[PDB]
Amino acid sequence: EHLKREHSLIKPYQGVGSSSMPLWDFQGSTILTSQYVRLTPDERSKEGSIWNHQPCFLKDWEMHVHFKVHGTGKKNLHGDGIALWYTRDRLVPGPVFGSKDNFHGLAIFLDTYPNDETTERVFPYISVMVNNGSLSYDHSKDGRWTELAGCTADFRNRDHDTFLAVRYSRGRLTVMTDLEDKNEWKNCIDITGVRLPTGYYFGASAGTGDLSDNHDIISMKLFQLMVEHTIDWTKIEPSVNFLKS
Ligand SMILES: [Ca+2]
Ligand SMILES: [Cl-]
Ligand SMILES: [Cl-]
Ligand SMILES: [Cl-]
Ligand SMILES: [Cl-]
Ligand SMILES: [Cl-]
Ligand SMILES: [Cl-]
Repeated sequence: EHLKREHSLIKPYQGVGSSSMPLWDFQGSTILTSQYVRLTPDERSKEGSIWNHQPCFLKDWEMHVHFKVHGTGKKNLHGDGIALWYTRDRLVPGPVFGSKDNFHGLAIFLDTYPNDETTERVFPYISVMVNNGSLSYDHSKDGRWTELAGCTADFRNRDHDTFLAVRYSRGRLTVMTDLEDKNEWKNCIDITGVRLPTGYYFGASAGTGDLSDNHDIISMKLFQLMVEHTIDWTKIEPSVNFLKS
């Protein structure tokens, strides 16, 4: 296998009911059960996260997340969503799906609720953001101003398992979904020129406001990609290069 166990969360969770080294720190509203990590309960005004206990120095990787978002809210009344992170800092709660704003690195947002009254998107909506510390995620507008790419995605209250994959290698960032019980990865996002350093932390977070949902992480499995390279990679500033019009 090219599984990197130390950057993964897999049942039975390491160090849970044992003297073993835990591989994750659990923060905020997060609660830990034998069959899932629940970042937030279906309760209002919650912020919870899980952060890999050590930084990841892989240059080429692919993270598979088995998650579940589910709740009893009537009509459209649920929120806020989950964020997956590969960032400089860790463990700090905030308004960005339970984690700090003005972050450094990569976010993948699984946004369940249209905060934006004049949105032109259909929700839930998965998108990516790359940040150098300067940008704020505008939650009130579902991050309209800072979205690199995204896709609509039906992932709440499904009768079968839902998964997400995030692959990063040689500047190419690909997000794929498996939401329709097809045992297939469907493309959501595929962009190039994404610059990220090594030495950042994997984490996941969720938040709730006046609207809520259960936001569960079942597993996160990080794979090392065997990719050739021919620079101090820890000093790369998070950024994106853009093909000219
Ligand atoms: Ca939203
Ligand atoms: Cl684990
Ligand atoms: Cl509540
Ligand atoms: Cl924004
Ligand atoms: Cl929905
Ligand atoms: Cl379904
Ligand atoms: Cl899908």
